[PDB]
Amino acid sequence: VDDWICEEEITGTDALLRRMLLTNNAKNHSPKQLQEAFSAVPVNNTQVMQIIEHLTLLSASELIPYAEVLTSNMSQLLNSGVPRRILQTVNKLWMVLNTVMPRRLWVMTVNALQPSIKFVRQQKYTQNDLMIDPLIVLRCDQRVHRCPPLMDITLHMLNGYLLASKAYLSAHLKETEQTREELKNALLAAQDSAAVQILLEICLPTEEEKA
Amino acid sequence: FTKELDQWIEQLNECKQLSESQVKSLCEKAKEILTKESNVQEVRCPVTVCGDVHGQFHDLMELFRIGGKSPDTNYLFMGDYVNRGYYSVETVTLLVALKVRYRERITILRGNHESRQITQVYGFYDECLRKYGNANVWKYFTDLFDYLPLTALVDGQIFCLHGGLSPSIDTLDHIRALDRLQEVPHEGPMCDLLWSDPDDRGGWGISPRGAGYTFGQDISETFNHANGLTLVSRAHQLVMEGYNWCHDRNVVTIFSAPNYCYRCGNQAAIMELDDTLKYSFLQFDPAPRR
Amino acid sequence: VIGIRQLSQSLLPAIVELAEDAKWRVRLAIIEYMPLLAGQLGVEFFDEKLNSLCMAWLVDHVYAIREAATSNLKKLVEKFGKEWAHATIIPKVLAMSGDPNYLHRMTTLFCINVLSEVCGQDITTKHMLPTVLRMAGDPVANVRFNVAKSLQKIGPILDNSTLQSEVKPILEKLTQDQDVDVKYFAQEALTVLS
Ligand SMILES: [Mn+2]
Ligand SMILES: [Mn+2]
Repeated sequence: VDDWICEEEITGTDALLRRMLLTNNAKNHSPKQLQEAFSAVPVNNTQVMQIIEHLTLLSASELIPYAEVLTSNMSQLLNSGVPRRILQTVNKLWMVLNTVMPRRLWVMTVNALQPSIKFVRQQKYTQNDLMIDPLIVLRCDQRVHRCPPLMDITLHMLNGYLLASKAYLSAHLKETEQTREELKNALLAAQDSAAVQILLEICLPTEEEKA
Repeated sequence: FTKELDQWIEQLNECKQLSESQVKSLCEKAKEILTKESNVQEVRCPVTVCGDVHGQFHDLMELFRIGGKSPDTNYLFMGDYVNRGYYSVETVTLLVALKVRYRERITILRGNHESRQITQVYGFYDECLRKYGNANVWKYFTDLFDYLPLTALVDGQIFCLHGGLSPSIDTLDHIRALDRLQEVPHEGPMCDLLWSDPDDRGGWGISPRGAGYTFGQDISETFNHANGLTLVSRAHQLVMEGYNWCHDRNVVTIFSAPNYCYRCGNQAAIMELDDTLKYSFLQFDPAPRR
Repeated sequence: VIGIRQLSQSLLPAIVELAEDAKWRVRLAIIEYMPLLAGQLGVEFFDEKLNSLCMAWLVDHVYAIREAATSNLKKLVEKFGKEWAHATIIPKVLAMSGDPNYLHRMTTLFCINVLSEVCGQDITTKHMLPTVLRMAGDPVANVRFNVAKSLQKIGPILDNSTLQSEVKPILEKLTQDQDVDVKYFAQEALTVLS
């Protein structure tokens, strides 16, 4: 419902702002330009402010090409001094993209938010992998646990993959049928309980920040 | 010396027995190494805890293929190296050579079949006579067996042991104060250490083997809580599944001789302990023989 | 006598099925016959069919399976190329470096031993070397003397400019260790490396 009620209209301010500002036809904004703005080694937050503030005016159908550049640069958004407006705007754009491409977007965001200690650290996380084990989405960069705009995104993906694992397990059960219902229900209940327990352990004031 | 030990080890890998002077220089060096070790030898994790080999040399080669080569894999063998295996001499020689060459990568404990009488009865003495003509090698190995540590302690939690507990033993300090440099008696705490078994029973009892006792879950719980132990590893009994938990997972019995007696058809296992005591069991079939 | 097309049509799903057999000798035979399949199969087909099991054999419960897979990695790399090695095997092998379990770390050093000789000089000295120097401070001595042995083995293969620059200080550090075996293998590495 949270991925559906956001499409409900409020006051017509967004259509007005789109009509009055997107007609500026400053077509420099592109996934390549935003990628160059992110990839600057002397990184400037002003240019990415300008680009994503322009991106907020776009419709969800025309925000599709920016999905890769928006997701794959989310590791840089945790780098100890990123402004809160950048994170809030990226969360807003991710929520917009969630209404038209959520099955792809969750996989791209999970692959983006890995700790990335190794070269890939299993960048081959498919949709099947996340539906098999929804707790993969809690194995993030661990700097996200104090980044509330990325907690919003990861909690959305966690709730989605927890819901998707039930359907996946029912589908696998019916396919391999060619009792197990009790074992499936126990697995689902233990999976949700484990997700809640990990979420509560995220809420704990860890000893690095305690002293 | 070290090169000679490595040559002896790679010779014994393909079941070639050592010579009499080699047994001299190996056993009288293992005597020096095993003298420093206490009765409760502190084994540090990781280690792969193994059960009875019982002279089945090709099954020991299968064990090394399953768990890894020494010194890469730390091993802890809970006795019964001999006695009715077809190659008991080669098995005990190879494991003693591994003990001498890598003193910190393998710990070998005394079992109930490392007594002079038990090897005299159950074919180790006959194997030494058949393979060497004289009888000095058998008593050389039993003199080495007198030096073997009785028990092992992994991290102060897992209490590895061939047999079971004793009515006369309540602490590990009793075991540390035992005079282990002796022939295994017919009665006493050392005999109970090497010969006892667990049982589904309400206390102590006389073992059907005629030596040692048998104990139930309450005895194991009392010994574990009184000594700060979480597990008692054991090897003296035969398990068809290789390993078997007992007494609400307080005592585990590990057998490492697959197809025991070459007739039992059991399917043996070894217990691998991780860096943080995350145990794993590797069951393995008897090795093919050609 | 038949050919790889009909074999891939008929027997390949079966052998993929019993490559996850309960009995380890069956898996050992499958690993031993993987170079036969890699001889007549393309890199793309082998990637989309026959590397999940080839990497999953390295985290097996049986040492002989992991050793056979390690020796199989050399045969795979020497045919399908350094680029395929770096694209597929190197991240999966490097995943075993930070693994808490000890024998997975010894498995990744055996992979170092069999991969240095087939990954050339520059790829070895710029990927494989920093991991081996990194894991020399491991609290398990079985990892540390294997670091010494691996540094001895990959020494002549890696770039000679980095040898006295990097390997020798950590070899002296391993020579100053508490365990006897770590000291022995470190001084053996020092003498052979010279
Ligand atoms: Mn026995
Ligand atoms: Mn016994």
